[PDB]
Amino acid sequence: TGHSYEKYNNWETIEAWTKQVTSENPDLISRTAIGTTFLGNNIYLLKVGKPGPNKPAIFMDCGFHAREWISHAFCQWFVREAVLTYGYESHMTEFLNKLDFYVLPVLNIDGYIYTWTKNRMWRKTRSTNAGTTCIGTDPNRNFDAGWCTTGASTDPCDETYCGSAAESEKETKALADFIRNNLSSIKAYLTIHSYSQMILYPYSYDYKLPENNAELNNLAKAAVKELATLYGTKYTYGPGATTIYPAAGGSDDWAYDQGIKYSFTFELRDKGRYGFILPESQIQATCEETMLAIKYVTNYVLGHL
Ligand SMILES: N=C(N)Nc1ccc(Cl)c([C@@H](CS)C(=O)O)c1
Ligand SMILES: [Zn+2]
Repeated sequence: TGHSYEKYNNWETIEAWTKQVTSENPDLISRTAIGTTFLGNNIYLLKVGKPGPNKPAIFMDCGFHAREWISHAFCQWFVREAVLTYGYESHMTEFLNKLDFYVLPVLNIDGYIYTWTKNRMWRKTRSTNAGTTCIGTDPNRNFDAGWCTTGASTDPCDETYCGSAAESEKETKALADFIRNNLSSIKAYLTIHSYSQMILYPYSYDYKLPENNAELNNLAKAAVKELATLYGTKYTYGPGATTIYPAAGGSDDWAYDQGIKYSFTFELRDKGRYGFILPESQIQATCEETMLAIKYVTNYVLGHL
């Protein structure tokens, strides 16, 4: 149960960590719960930044999908990085002074616990579905963005099940609610996933392109270029629909349609050699290079407020 930044941590440890890291940095972090999961776990949210009046914000979540362990690891890495370098590294110092980072460590807590106890490859939530033994909804197919029109299954037995309705899951309803309640400050939305090594932006529910797609393409291009500087890791980027494939009900498209102009889905290491079972030996190299892209994007957004 002891926490480590170079190891995958179970929920009990991550929860204890959210409490301790907040206790150790009261001037930089405040913890809050934005909802409760289907099984009663608390969906924590860390507000990282120097407190001040009416600051803009960047929202970043991890752990949408249970099996994507590197995602959960990154949110934790990001927070230590933030508090450890504030006051010493100019860029991070300026970010924390000017804006707040809303870090959601693990969204799909129930599914994450399940990967630790019964099925390492679980993806969905763990809610029950009427008229069947099949469990869970794909949280990334449960948002009100062309809900369940494509790339999503209507069968609860499938891994991409869209749900009984948009925001049917307490997790996604809690996330949508928080965001809806803070639209005035949230300038960018970053949702962390694995694996594939990619940076995607809207849209996925449709082949139509976002108004600022050229700006988003330049941004994604610059960010993957910055990420490659550390270890040479190659990322690709583009609109979801054409780069990956059409998939409705994603949070990146939803957030964008709420007015959040900078919205990205990150696909972390690797390309498939280890896939979802990325070795703990790769946690630091992955989080470090990923830090470069996130910080690049943060500086861009700040310069365009
Ligand atoms: N709205 C979307 N479908 N966004 C989106 C973009 C790229 C990728 Cl890789 C995904 C994956 C993440 S596992 C997924 O949820 O299937 C979703
Ligand atoms: Zn995912």
